[PDB]
Amino acid sequence: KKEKWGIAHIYSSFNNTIIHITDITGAETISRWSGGMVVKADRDEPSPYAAMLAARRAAEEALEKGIVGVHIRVRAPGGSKSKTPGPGAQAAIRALARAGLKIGRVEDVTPIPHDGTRPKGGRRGRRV
RNA sequence: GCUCGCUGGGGAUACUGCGGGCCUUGGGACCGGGAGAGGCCGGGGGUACCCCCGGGGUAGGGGUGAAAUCCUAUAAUCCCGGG
Repeated sequence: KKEKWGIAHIYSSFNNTIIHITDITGAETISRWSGGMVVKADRDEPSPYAAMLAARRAAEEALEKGIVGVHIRVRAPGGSKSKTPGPGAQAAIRALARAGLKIGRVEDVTPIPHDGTRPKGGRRGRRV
């Protein structure tokens, strides 16, 4: 068939967003970009704007490297942490769409525990 | 009348006590088909989390209302193959 398809792993949280493009197997990295080096203040890294910028940069790198199609994999921290993706997940996906990348299957691979470890914060939780 | 009562006799047998007899309603015993995170012992699993090694890859990661401490160039966050 001769089409180079990859996988875009999106790590979305309430503090930062990471976009990482890799080959079909996932063992070879193509482009890794996040909001930390795109924005300046720590409060704007998880912003959808920073998500769009980082996803766009990763898309340009992948296109120059010779990637046309990609399968999305959204991921929240999961485990004992939050189970909900951050604001910069759909923004990153649509930025990848805008940059000129074909999008195949879209899935959430957040690690869900089957009554695993104890979450942080104590029994009373955070009281701010 | 009071000394809250004691004592010698006679009568009663509904009730209570005592002795005997006859029952099953309360409660126990037993059989039948089922229900349940009731308890103990043994054997096989679920992802998740943490660590270690081998590859990919650069400069960030984390965290907050905002920051900082902290981890990171001895190759971090993140992805993959394994223990």
